[PDB]
Amino acid sequence: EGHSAYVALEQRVNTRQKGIIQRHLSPYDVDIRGNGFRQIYRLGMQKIRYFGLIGTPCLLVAGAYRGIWVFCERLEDERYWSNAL
Amino acid sequence: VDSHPPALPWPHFQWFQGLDWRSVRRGKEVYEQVFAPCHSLSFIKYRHFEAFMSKEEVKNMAASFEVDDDPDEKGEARKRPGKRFDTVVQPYKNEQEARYANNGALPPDLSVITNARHGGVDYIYALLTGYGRPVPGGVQLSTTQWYNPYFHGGIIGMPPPLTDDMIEYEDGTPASVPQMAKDVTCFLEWCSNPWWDERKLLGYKTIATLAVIAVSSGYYNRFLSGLWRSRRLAFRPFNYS
Amino acid sequence: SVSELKLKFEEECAHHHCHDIVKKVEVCEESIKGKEGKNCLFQHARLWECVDHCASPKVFALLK
Amino acid sequence: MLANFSRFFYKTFLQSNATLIPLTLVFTYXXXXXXXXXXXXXXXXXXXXXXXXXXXXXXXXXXXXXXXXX
Amino acid sequence: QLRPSRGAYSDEFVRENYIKAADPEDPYNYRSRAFTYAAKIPMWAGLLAG
Amino acid sequence: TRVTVVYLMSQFMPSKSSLALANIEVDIGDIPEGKTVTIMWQGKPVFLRKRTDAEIEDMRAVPMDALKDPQTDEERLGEGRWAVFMAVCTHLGCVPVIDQGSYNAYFCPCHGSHYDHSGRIRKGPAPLNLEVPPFKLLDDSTLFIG
Amino acid sequence: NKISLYRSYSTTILLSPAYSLGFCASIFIVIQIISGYILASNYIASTNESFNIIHNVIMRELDTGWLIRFNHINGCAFLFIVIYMHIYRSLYHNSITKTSVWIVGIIMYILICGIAFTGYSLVYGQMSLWAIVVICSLVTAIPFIGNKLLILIWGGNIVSSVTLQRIFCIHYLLPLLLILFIIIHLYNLHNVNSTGDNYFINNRYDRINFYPLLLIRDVFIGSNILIIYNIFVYYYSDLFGHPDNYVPANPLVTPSEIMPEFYLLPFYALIRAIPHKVLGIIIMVLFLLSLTNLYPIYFIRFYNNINILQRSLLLLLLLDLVIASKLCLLINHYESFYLLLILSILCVLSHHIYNTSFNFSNSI
Amino acid sequence: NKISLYRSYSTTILLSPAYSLGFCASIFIVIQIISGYILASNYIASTNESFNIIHNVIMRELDTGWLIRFNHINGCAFLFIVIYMHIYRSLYHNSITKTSVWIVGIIMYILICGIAFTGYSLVYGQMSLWAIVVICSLVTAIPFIGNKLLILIWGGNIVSSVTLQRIFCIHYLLPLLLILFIIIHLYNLHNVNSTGDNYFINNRYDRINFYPLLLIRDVFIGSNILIIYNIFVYYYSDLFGHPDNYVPANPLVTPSEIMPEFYLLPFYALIRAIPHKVLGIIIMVLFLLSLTNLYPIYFIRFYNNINILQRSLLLLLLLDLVIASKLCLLINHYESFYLLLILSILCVLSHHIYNTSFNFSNSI
Ligand SMILES: CCCCCCCCCCCCCCCCCC(=O)OC[C@H](COP(=O)([O-])OCC[N+](C)(C)C)OC(=O)CCCCCCCCCCCCCCCCC
Ligand code: HEC
Ligand code: HEM
Ligand code: HEM
Ligand code: HEM
Ligand code: HEM
Ligand code: FES
Repeated sequence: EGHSAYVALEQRVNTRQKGIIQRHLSPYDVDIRGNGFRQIYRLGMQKIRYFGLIGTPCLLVAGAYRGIWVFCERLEDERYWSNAL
Repeated sequence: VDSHPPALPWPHFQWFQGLDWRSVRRGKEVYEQVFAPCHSLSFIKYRHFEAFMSKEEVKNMAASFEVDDDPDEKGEARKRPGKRFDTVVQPYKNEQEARYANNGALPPDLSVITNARHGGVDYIYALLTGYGRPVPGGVQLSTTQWYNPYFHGGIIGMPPPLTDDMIEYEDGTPASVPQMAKDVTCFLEWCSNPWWDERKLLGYKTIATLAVIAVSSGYYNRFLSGLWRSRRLAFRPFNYS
Repeated sequence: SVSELKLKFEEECAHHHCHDIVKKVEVCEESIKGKEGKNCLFQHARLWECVDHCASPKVFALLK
Repeated sequence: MLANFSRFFYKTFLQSNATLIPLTLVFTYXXXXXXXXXXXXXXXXXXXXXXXXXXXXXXXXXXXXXXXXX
Repeated sequence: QLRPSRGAYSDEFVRENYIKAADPEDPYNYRSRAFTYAAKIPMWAGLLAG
Repeated sequence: TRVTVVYLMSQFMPSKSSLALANIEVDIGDIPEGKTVTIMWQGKPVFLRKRTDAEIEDMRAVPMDALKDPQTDEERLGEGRWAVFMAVCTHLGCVPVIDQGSYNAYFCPCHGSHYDHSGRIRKGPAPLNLEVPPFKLLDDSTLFIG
Repeated sequence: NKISLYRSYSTTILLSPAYSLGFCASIFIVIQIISGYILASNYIASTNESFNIIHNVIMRELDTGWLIRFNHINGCAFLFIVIYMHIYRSLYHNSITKTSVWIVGIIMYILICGIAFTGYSLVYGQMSLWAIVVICSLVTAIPFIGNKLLILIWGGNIVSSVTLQRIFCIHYLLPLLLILFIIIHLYNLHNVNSTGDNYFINNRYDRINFYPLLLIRDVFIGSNILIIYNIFVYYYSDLFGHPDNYVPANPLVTPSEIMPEFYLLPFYALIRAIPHKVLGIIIMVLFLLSLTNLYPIYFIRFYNNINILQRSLLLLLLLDLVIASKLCLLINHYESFYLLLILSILCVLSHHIYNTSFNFSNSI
Repeated sequence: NKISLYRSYSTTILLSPAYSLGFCASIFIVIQIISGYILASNYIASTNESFNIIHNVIMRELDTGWLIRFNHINGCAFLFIVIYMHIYRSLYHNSITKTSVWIVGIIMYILICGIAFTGYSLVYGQMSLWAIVVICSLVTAIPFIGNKLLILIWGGNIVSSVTLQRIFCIHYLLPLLLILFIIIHLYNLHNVNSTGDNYFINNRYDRINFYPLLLIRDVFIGSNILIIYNIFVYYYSDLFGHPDNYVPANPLVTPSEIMPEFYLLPFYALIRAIPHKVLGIIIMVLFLLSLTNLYPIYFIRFYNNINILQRSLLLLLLLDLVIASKLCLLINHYESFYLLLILSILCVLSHHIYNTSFNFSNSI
């Protein structure tokens, strides 16, 4: 791990770290249900908003393609029903 | 394009349910008495019938036919009554012969037929109960051609194979055209997939076991993530004016 | 027998659920009269696809 | 909750692999291989019993005997 | 807010949302150890059978 | 290295036996005009017809649009007097029988396909025309199919 | 030293469950390798015995030879599904910055397409034979040395037993090279580490040990995806296939519609949307070569971040690929769908994966 | 940086031409891989049409399929000759000190023996069938599972096409594992370097660049070895084989003498010199396991020098092995040679490769 590209990068870029205090609890003292429903709600809402954002162009283009698909499908149905093939 | 077969509720297309085996028995009867001389089952052996038939019945059925044997002591050819391990009898010697007995058409092998056609079982049913319809205008039918809307192109070289009261079922069920079509379709479904019930059963067992593993491993993953999901950070401030 | 019931169901379904298809196939039958190399295979296939959607299941329920 | 029972259960079975491994083997056999597997097998056999291969064979032998008496 | 002094969660929050409820009769987490190992057992059993 | 690469590659070239069945030569003098003869080549049956002038005129009168698969006599069948075809119906598999067709030409009775003396499909479910092998006109007493 | 085992490799904490797709693909590679080795032990490659030895020996003489075959088929299909999800995630999170990992991945993708095609060729059925014929007809369009080349590929003017035997050897050989490339893939990744949901440069105090947390997450996600996989093996065994492959090959008859497997359809579209055969070949080669990142080499190039517009365009690319596949299958009967087929293909060919910083510069 | 290429790895100047045996072995591995891949692309494994397609289709229909087959046979023979010389050299210069290199080498030797056996089985001739029968009968002596295991291995009570197909798949697979183990062999060697004629601890000023001097020496020695190898491919093409293998196998008829290939004879001797079957199997396993150096594991051990006495005993080992092979094949007609066969086997089993410093110590 010490001879890895990401370790080399962190040594080149980051300074010698100082003044950082981390606190960790053992999993036997942490409840798996502790922050469950709140996180479910928050993440669901976030993903709903984000997909509503980034999905709009796809929705618009899919609507245009659906219009074209309907037109072509009924054109070909009319062609087949009149022996015009 | 040709007619799309309707989707029918088959007993083996149901929840927690497998082949009927009564339809399979009756379809075996119809196979023996109707299309044994025309179509072939290259993949089915007599011992395969020891699934809905008794051992002695299978033995007698096998002995009812004749099979090639090793050449005589002088090299002469021989015949021999069949056994359990012999494949069922072929109806024709070679393709040419077949084509000669069917006015140029070649009846295909029906060993995997339900797997070889789009919407298999339904299609076969729709093929057999579709023969009497009026011929469309502008279509010229030879003396050995018939109009079946489900065949590719609408014209088929197979004469209507099923007629009412053609076969006397052992269990007493009336042998109408739809009934016989249903029975042969079930029998051919068994021929194509003789592993239906074992496949469904193994599916249930595997899904249940994987579900147990998934629940336990999901709990353990959530437990191990607790160490990091609750981590806390603090930065000692600088001295700013 | 079940065959008579099958024919009855086919007639009912054709005249109650595929009436427009019946009218269309009758229209196309007139068109091809005289024309060379034209057939009503496609229209009749559509008709018998529409009819068997309703007629076929019912018969399939009347047999063991 | 169940502090005393938790201590007892941990000290008895879970503290040592000499007992946890036999415990998990017992769970594998008596609660997965003969409880889910065999149970689903029995359930499948029970639901589909009027159409069973055994049933078909029995009825067949009966009818064959009945026909042989004529 | 551009000179950080803390991570995402404040101590109070963690004391109310992640730390288990204390059991004064069980100060050594025997309950948690027992439950976790027992709930691991099914995974091992399924993997062995498979 | 050059010869070794050539040699390893030559291990994947066609086998001598497949090169013995590649080409055949069929005597053509014995066939009079207005006769269709069936032979066997590569397993595939082959129809050889000593086409006459009437067929040439009739097929030249055929436009290039009424054909499901648009081809012309010179486009597909250079030999004016000889028609060489692969006797296999394009739609499914059947052997078109001699004559008995609505065009006084090849007829597939399995489902009723009609191929003119040019081998071009006119009626029926066949999507294409009869395959024309890359036959070559050898001396006036033989024809080299291959 | 268990501690030394824990700390031998550390990753970021932002590995959402979407980062187990590599492990799922590994599971399916293992399944394919094992099933294929079992099948090959019962397989004879020839035009007189191949189709028969699959449907009359493998699936009816063994206890669960049918199960092995269904595993092989549906495992191929699900391997392709998981690989497509893997690629889509890599594009979504701007993982092209992992240059070694990306190049090795593209090589593996091309190799897997080849493996799937050659394997599908081994069932000497109607679809297998005629797919071989169509692809080789693509081959013979090469200028000058095309026809001879085709002969060398087939060992004759038609597909025959020697063709099946060489295809079998290729199908056996390639997956093992794929295994080696997977090893290289993982080696490069462990050299550069994983992106995570967001890209950060972390010191050891911000990273976590890979073992055993991520192995347990991989087991959990793998069990779920195996449930989904086995639902298809036992109840939809033939959903990812065409029934015409259950008809033994007939060189004298062509099927009504020749269609490849769902995971190769996009490539097929690129051939149907380009009328000129040579132009189609060239465009396919350029497409495959352009998926890589082998140019520039000695010009300074670096990678910037990705944004919402780019993510939305990625979704559009997915839509266009799906539409192109469906339409390229539909154009056989209906000729008015050429418009939408060509439109979707052109839209696919004009999708930006890497935002060229060279877009903006000044003239002399 | 061409200079960096020269200095990437350096070795000792005392590399006599005897240190090209590894390179020659790699040459014959490459030849075997290529010729075997070409053969396998024309091969059908089945008792009905195996012997026929080797002798009637591969050899007589291809342009130089005969040359491919002869290359393959004589390449196996020469690969074993070179490996035996390689092992003899490594024992002569006390190369057991390269612990990792030696262990990987022994694993590779076992793999190659298996590859040779499974390959010889594929020619469904008299010798192949009955060698399989004898070996699998030796399998039948295992306590409490000999018949269950034998049935599992053969797929039945008799060798058949399924057995041929298993053997074909294993023969195809194993050489690729062999290539991986060769890569590991060379990796370890580069880690610990070579011994040379004598062992010295040299600084960089006493070592030479490996490239291109030793590459050119390898080319020269390989050229000479290939001349010698081709003198057999073209003029003695069946010197190492047995004519009974040019007879299609009859399961009903047993050959007069069942003799394996000349590179397995020593093992065969161990079987013939031990009347009890279980004891023979145990001795075989112990022999193969004692060739390795996996014990002691945590006890302190180190290797001292080698001397003239050890080299003389090494010559004696060679003599005993050769005589044992010849006698093992002779004893089928001449019963009095059992004495000399047993004597040679006993002399072989008591040969000291590693002189253990534990031979000298005191008591509590
Ligand atoms: C860092 C990597 C960068 C990218 C490069 C690596 C990409 C991954 C590997 C690409 C494929 C390599 C294939 C090598 C195998 C030989 C190919 C071959 O000859 O195919 C015959 C194929 C046979 O054709 P085919 O039928 O297989 O082609 C498929 C055709 N259809 C469309 C029908 C499916 O080609 C030929 O026969 C043409 C002449 C070949 C001449 C050379 C023969 C070589 C014989 C020795 C091979 C030794 C292989 C084992 C050793 C190496 C592996 C350990
Ligand atoms: C008179 C002999 C004969 C009998 C009896 C017969 N068939 Fe056929 N069958 C044929 C021929 C000939 C064909 C070939 C049709 C074609 O290719 O045009 C055929 C074709 C078929 C097909 C192929 C349809 C397709 O889509 O290709 C099926 C399925 C079939 N038969 C099933 C049956 C069944 C089930 C029976 C028993 C009810 C039966 N046949 C009875 C001669 C027969
Ligand atoms: C060394 C590993 C492999 C071997 C030995 C192998 C061997 C075989 C064999 C013998 C067949 C023909 C039997 C049959 O069709 O059921 C086959 C079919 C097939 N293989 Fe493989 N295979 C291997 C790996 C793979 C991989 C990695 C894939 C890609 C996912 C793959 C995809 C296929 C496909 C698609 C088929 C045809 C599916 C079908 O029968 O319909 N194989 N393989
Ligand atoms: C056999 C198919 C493949 C397998 C088994 C595979 C396996 C893996 C594995 C195990 C990882 C690390 C775990 C992960 O991050 O998901 C990974 C990462 C990655 N793979 Fe693949 N991969 C495959 C195909 C591909 C393809 C086709 C590409 C496209 C070029 C690709 C690109 C990547 C990238 C970019 C990453 C790192 C993503 C990141 O962390 O930012 N892989 N792969
Ligand atoms: C992947 C590489 C290899 C493949 C695909 C392969 C394949 C084959 C095949 C198909 C045969 C039967 C054809 C014949 O007998 O002429 C064969 C025979 C044989 N192979 Fe290989 N082989 C490979 C590598 C090796 C190696 C490394 C050895 C080691 C010496 C070996 C030793 C043999 C032997 C001794 C025979 C039988 C000799 C004989 O024909 O009399 N093969 N191999
Ligand atoms: C596939 C067969 C083998 C190949 C291709 C192979 C290849 C090589 C190569 C290239 C070297 C380094 C160059 C040299 O010193 O000649 C080497 C060294 C060595 N090999 Fe092997 N080898 C093979 C089998 C074996 C076996 C069976 C052993 C027995 C344990 C072995 C033991 C050694 C030793 C001890 C050395 C180092 C000798 C020294 O420098 O003192 N090799 N091998
Ligand atoms: S097979 Fe020729 S007309 Fe149908």
